[PDB]
Formats: sequence, C-alpha cells, structure tokens
Amino acid sequence: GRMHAPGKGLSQSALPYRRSVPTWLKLTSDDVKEQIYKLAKKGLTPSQIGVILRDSHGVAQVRFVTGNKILRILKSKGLAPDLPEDLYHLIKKAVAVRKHLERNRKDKDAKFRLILIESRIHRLARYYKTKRVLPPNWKYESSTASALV
Amino acid sequence: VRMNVLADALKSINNAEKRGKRQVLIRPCSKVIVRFLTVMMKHGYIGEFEIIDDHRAGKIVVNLTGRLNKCGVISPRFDVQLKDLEKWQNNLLPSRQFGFIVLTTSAGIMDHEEARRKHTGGKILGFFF
Amino acid sequence: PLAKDLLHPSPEEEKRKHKKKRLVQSPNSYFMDVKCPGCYKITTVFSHAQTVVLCVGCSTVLCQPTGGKARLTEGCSFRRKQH
Amino acid sequence: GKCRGLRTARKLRSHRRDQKWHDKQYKKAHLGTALKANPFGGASHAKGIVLEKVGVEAKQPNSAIRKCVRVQLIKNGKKITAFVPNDGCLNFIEENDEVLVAGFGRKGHAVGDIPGVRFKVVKVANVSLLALYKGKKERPR
RNA sequence: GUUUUCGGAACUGAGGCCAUGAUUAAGAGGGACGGCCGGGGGCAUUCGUAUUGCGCCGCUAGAGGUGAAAUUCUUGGACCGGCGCAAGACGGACCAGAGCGAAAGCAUUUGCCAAGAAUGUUUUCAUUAAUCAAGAACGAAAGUCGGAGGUUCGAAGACGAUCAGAUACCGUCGUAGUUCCGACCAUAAACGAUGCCGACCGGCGAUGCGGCGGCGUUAUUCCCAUGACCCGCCGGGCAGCUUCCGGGAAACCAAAGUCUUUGGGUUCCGGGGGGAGUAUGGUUGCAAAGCUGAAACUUAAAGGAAUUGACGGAAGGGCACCACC
RNA sequence: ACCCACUCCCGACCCGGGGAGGUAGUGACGAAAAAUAACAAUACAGGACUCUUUCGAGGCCCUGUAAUUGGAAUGAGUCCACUUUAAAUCCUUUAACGAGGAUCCAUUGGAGGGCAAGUCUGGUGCCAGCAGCCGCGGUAAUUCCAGCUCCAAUAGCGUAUAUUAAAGUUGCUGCAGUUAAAAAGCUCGUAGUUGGAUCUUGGGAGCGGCCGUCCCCUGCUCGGCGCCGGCCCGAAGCGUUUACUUUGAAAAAA
Repeated sequence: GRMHAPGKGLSQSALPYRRSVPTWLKLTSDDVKEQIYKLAKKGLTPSQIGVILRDSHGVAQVRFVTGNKILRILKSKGLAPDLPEDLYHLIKKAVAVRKHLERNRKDKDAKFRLILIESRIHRLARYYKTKRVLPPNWKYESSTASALV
Repeated sequence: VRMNVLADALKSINNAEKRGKRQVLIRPCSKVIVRFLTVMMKHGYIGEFEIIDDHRAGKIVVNLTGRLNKCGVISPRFDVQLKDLEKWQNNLLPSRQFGFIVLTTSAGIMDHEEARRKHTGGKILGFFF
Repeated sequence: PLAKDLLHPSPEEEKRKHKKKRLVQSPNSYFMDVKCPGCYKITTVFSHAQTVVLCVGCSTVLCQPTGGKARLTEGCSFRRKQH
Repeated sequence: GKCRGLRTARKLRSHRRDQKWHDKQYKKAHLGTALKANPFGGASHAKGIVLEKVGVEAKQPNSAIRKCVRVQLIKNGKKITAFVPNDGCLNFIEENDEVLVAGFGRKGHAVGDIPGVRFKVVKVANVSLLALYKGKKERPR
C-alpha cells in the first residue's frame, strides 16, 4: 500500500537469484567506475547513472559487477550531491507546485497535493537527520526552498 | 504492514490445514518460524518441511498431516515465569493430556514440557494441539 | 486441487505467474545483441530499455522507449544472450 | 481489547477508566448527584414525621388506591410519600407520628402499581408495623 | 651538583600488518526513469440548441392552465409561424453498476499549467514504515457579510382553486435566493449506515487501465509498425454471478470469514428506553449556529431480523346472473 | 462495676502506683459445638416367602404410623459442696430434687411461574389488599383476608441499604460498532503505540540399552601437586549496554 494514495500497486523491479556477474560483460569494475565518474561529471543522479548504464552498456547492477553501489562510488571520490537526490526531487517538486499555486488560489487540489509533498519532505528530512547525512540545524522551509534548486 | 512474521506463518498453515491442503507455502521466512516448525515436527503435528533460499528472506513449504487442529501465535510475547506456565496451559491448551505452548527461553525455542525439566521460563511465542 | 507440487512448479505454470509471486523471484527481462546493418559493432541493449540507445559512431538510433519492451528500429536484428 | 502492545498499559487502563463513566451503576455510585439527591442521604432507613395520609391511584392495568403517608424527614427536612404495608395498617398511623421508613426494594426506583413512591413505613411511634398488624404489640397512646 | 636506563601517563610522525572495514535489496516504503491512462483540479478560450426579453413581418381570436375550473395574458394583436438581436443559466441524446478524485465532487471545443494512480523496470536510497492525542488542509446544499449580474426556477408573500377548514398538496405571479467574485459557516441518510494497514482461505465469465504473448480479418497499402477486432496470461481498480470455505440473531457477507480452537498492528467510538444532543460552563462564529456536554427525574421494556395471519387508497391472476354484458 | 492477681510500664524501687491492662455486667455484630426426645408391646399398613386364579393363612424376617400403653434415659431449670478466682461469676466435677399433652409447648417466611410446597374449604368482588419481575383481585381467587394442610431454612428466619459473585451487562484474560447503542465527512500530521529478513556451527571426552544424560570450544598482577626466565593450575581486577528467565541474599509479627 502507497504512503499518500489508496493505491495497492505491485510494480516492483525483481533482481535475479544469481548475484554472480554474467559472462559476456567485458568491462572490468574500474572502467565501470570510470564511466560512472564520466556520467556524474555530465550532471546525472545515481538513478539516471544506473539507467544509462544498464541500457547502452549491458551492466545490470553496478553492485554485482563491482563490490559497491553507485552513490557510494560517487561519495568515495566526492562526486555525490550534498543533499540526497530523492529529497532534492521532492523539494524540486514542492517549488514547482508552490510556483503554480502563487497565481492559482482557486486550485484547492494543488494545495492538498502540496501538503502531501511537504509531508514526504519532512518525513525524509527526519530520516536523514537520524543518519546525520543532513545537519541537525537543517529544516526545509518553503520560503528558503527556491535557493535549493 | 507485516510486523509479526510468526503470526502470518502459523495463521497461513492453520488456514491451509482447515482447507485440507497436503502442503502450504509460507512466503516470508524467519529463524523463529523455523525453530517453531521443528518443535511442531518433533511432536509429529506437521510433516518434514523445506526452506526455499532466495537471496532475500526465505519461503518455507510445509507438508501437513491432519493432526494439527490449530497452531497460533500469542502477540505480544508476554514473559512467563515457571509459576505462570500452569495458568497459560490451563487457559491456552485444549487439555493436560496433549497440546504444547512454544515459548522462547534462553536455552532455546521449545515446548512448555521441556521448559519444566530444563527449569527455564521465558517469552510465550505460541501454542499448538 | 488440494495436492499441488508447491516445490516443483511445472515451467508452463512458473512462466505464467507474476515475476514476484514465482517460487524463486525471477525477472521477465533479458539483454540483446542488437546490431544495425549500416554499422559494424554489436551494442548490448536492455529489453525494457526506457532510453534512446544510439549507435556510437552514428550510423542510426537503435531502440525507442515504450511502456514495456522498447521498439527495436526496422532493419535491426537481436540475439538474447544468457549465462 | 483493541491495542495488544506490550507497552500499552496506560492506554488500556486510561481507556477503561474513561469508559466506566458510560456505565449507569458506576456513574450513580461515583458522583455526589445520586448520593445528594437521595432523600435518605445514602442511609438504609430514616425516621420522619407524618404530615398527611395520602391515597395514590394504582397504575394503568390493575386499579386500587395505594394508602401512602406524606413524611417530613428529620435529618434533611425533605418530603417523602412512603407506602404503608399490609391490609388496614393506615388505621395505625395517627397524624404527626414519628415513623421509621425504609426503601421499597429497587434501590430508590418505583415498585409495582405505585407511581413515584420508593419507600415503605416499617415502625410507627417506634412500634413495628408487622407487630401492630399481627396484634403482638399494642399502640402506646 | 646532576642527567639517564628504568617504571608510568599525555602530544604526535612514517611504515608494515588486518582476506583490511558497506548482509541483502522485502510480493515494505520513498524517489528517478519510460510510454500510456482518466467527466482528476486550476486558468483561459470556444461551441450548442433551449429559455426569457426585444424588434420586424404574416394571419387570426383566443391563449395559458387544470381531475374540473379560476387567477394571468389578449383585437393597444396574446398564443402561433418566420428572420434576427441581447442576456444569463445549463451542458441533453452519446452516458455505462464505465472512469477519475482523500472525501465533498467531476461531462461542449481547444490551449496552457502544475498534479496523480496503475502498469513497465536486472534504476536508485536502504527501514526511511503502519496507525495516530496536539495541530492542520479540503469539505454538498442551505444560511451570513461586501460587490457584480439577474435567464430560468422559486423559501416568504399576494392571489386563484380544492376543502368542513387548507396559512398545504394543484395553478398564476413572485422577494430573498438560485449564478459569478472576495470573506465566512463546517454541517448532510457527508451512506458501503461497513476506520486504516497487512497476511491467508473458493470457483466462474465479464468490464476499465498498463504490460506481455498468439492463428486469423481490416485500415495508413508499398512492406513494416502502429491502431480496430479476435484468443489467452500477469498486475492494479469499480463491479457481478456462483459455492455447505466459514461466519452470523437472521437478513445476508469472498468479507461482516480465518473468534471459547478466543492475542497480526493501531486510531476513533457504544453500554436498556426516555430526559437530551436538553440545562450549564468553556470555546469558534458578524449571525444562524457548530465542537465539548450532564443531572434530577421517568421507565419494563424500546429495539433488530425473520415467520404466520389480518390489512392496503399496491401489482398480477381467478370465479360467480346473490356480478356484469 | 471489681482488681493490680495475670500482662507489662513508671519510680529512689524484691515493698508503692497504673480506667495501660485484667475480671465481671450489658451484648442474636459475628464465629464454633449443639437439646427440643429415644426404645419396646400392641392395634394397622407396605415389602421379602410356602401357598392361592381372586380372597385369605402364618409371621419365623423387616419397614412405617396412632394424645394406645409400658418403663428405662439424660439435661433445661432448681440447688448443697468443691473447683474456679485478687474476691467472685461462668465452665468442668458432683449429693439431692428435676419429664408424657415429655404444656420443660420452635420459630421465621412461604405454597401461580422464576422457586421447594394445595388447582382444598370459608370471606371479599379491579374494593380491600398482595405483588423484587411477569402478574393476581370485577361472583367456580392455585396469588388478597383467614382455617386446615404442605414446603424451606432452623435457634434462628425475614426486611432496607452499601458492596462482591452471577457481569463475557466495562471485556488484560474477554465484549461490542452493516441493520439492535455504536466508525470521526475526508485526509495529512507530532508525541503515544507497533515495526521485515539477516550476524555459530560442527564435533572432542565419557556412560545406558541407532537414540538418549554430562565436561570443553575469550585474555593479562599475586602463589601451590610440580619442574631445568617460563610451561599446567589457584586468587584478585578489566571485560557492549538493558529488558527477560533461573538462583541467591534480604524482606516485622498478626
């Protein structure tokens, strides 16, 4: 069951049993990391990196090929973003909605969906403060939000 | 959401045996389910089972007789002294002649009758008869 | 039916079922040796691509994204590779 | 119970505590309003002084005249219509007599045919109304 | 006269050594991605009859209205017929036990705007979750305040009937209102009279959305590949039929089942009928009122489901010259 | 009311004082034991047996009821004495008296149902009254008022009121919420509550007849079963932190 919907969807990605790398994949773990760096430098998220990789370069899971996963490869060298991509995207969506709702006070549905998105943010913020990957001093305020692109 | 995985298991193999199934898939898996089942097996209530290893939590497939009248969880896992264990088997089993409260002691997950002779109480997991 | 071989699903039954609900979890995707006739190189494309996989040294654009499986452009062939 | 948490003692106790007030038998005993408005002030019996002898018309079905006695209670100064038991026992009650008065049986609820009379007369002038009815004691005048 | 090894504690530089350190990726959850999907919402634009009013032209005395009439209109030309014009409502038929939305709700065209479920995924984060005192958003209709507009309909009111009366049902007018804008109000039989999350336990053919597969027919004809049908499967949704799963007081419910064989998590909430959602205090509101909310007292029942009968100003069938033809 | 004799306390104190305390009196708060008759002979009746179709015979065997009769009983009371005790009392002991209507007299509530026990008789006539509730009472009242009778508990039994069980009608065990009372209009949301899977196992030592019951699978300052600075081991001190369970200490009597 979804967080802020009645939806009981089951559209999950389903990894195979065999964590063992396939045969055909000729790229060594280092050249995969080198290509991950090349994608990160272009300005892509670990989500967008992983998609571009498995599509055009036949690398199912970076964790399967290498040891580690894409953010931890970004983070080790310091190509990772300061605030997480998923909490970035909710703040990005909240600034989009709030801009729409500046000149559309009639749009009561928007206003309700804003409160649902605000709740997704506060909920993730609270999680990342327990894991100290955000400052304890940090708090998403909608007036301070437009600077956080 | 799913919170007591041992509840999902015992209710699913209870539902299944009431229906008359020869075996039943119980599609999350924990070490506590596996110890509980081995206790039900040692007293011959269920048949020799099978733990399917995916690389997540397992799935178990449990051969059934028609001996298991009911298995069940006690949630929450109440603490049971050796004093109190009479009052549980008094109100939670269908007789003194059969039925077994499983309770997780320090010694290990086991029936109430071994918790007597080992002289160790602990937390009631469930029961079966 | 009361008695079902729950441990031994016949492969007609397993491939029928939802990927998550299979006795062991198993995807419905696969990698393709997609080759265009204009170019020399065999590119590895993911079946459910969801991007525009291009010819590196542009002779064409190979696949186009849809709901499920991507459309392989007319002219292109595919072998499904496995381990 | 609808919260079987191991750490839920106060919710389960504090709910039960709150929902006991929706019981009648509890709400009655555990407020002053039932014990204050009680004409006897929570006592079993009560001596009062007859100020008139009163015929009360029985209920809808059956139809006699129930011979009760209007009483000024000593302790409170409160007004009570109290029934007089067996056949021809209103002949034993001179006016301005100190009568000992009990409940009727239903813990301050109206009994049988008698509308809003919760009390019976037990003794009259400190002589028992059963003893006068059986003729064992004679009325001291 | 000392500084030392020695013990013992701090600050700190290099090397080796550790198999050097990150469990998995939930038929939990968030987020990205993809092509869809929907009377989802907002802003604008656009259309369609119809209604009412107005003007013009025609011909004629009735028209409206009702069970029957009357009020009303009407030779100063009504109603009717034809061409236009204006305004404001409203979106027929298509329109479904169909869809979307948290609920209230949502239906001319087109554009913009952000939003959303579902499916697809060998993408990512990796327990972030479930439910929730406080606090909060939205919340039909009516109603309140200040504007704008006023076509229709129409609380109050004026009549005209019916009637014993008729401050009603019927009819003709008709103010507030109905419409739009800004601000309240926060309630409905706001209903599935059914809290939310999760697991399990029957069968069947349908339908809607996405995906995947399969003979054939048809279109873009010039192959493709996409639509339209066709035959299956998978997930998610609104449903339906059926069954001694089981439950239930039953009616009935694939949930209202998996409950004396009683324990998956959690919120709200009931305790005989009245008194009473009343009095009182607080609080919100301009108001109307809303939220919280007793007691005395009164009472042997009130009530639920089902059965049989009687009864109906309900439906259908049948008989009779004590009924008709 | 009597007393410091008991119990203890106070004092300079083996010696005085104590309405503290003790002893009687009142006492159906309540608790324990426990009389109100037992036994025979007769009429009688029911049940064993030879016997009879039925009646009837016998009672060797029983069992029950009649203000029938007959002695044998023992204490309620009366009461000398001792004992009791500070002095008495009560109790216990014990001379003498002390029972046939054993008048040395058992009540209290009931008898329609719940609920044990009259469809009896006389009275009343929706009156009087009964009746916890349902009900009874308007001329054959099973319910009122009485008589006889029967039932229940019994030296007790009824009544009013608080309170417990019955109440799974407060529900932790364990209730309910479509329609009987009941799910907030809907959603978000903080404390509260609940929260996925996963991190040690195989065998070494020994016994009984393949299965059972035991010991072992952390490391570095001080000495005793010993040895040519340390080997085996004994006693300290550091050792993820809690809940839990088992044991131990400790916890006034009544």
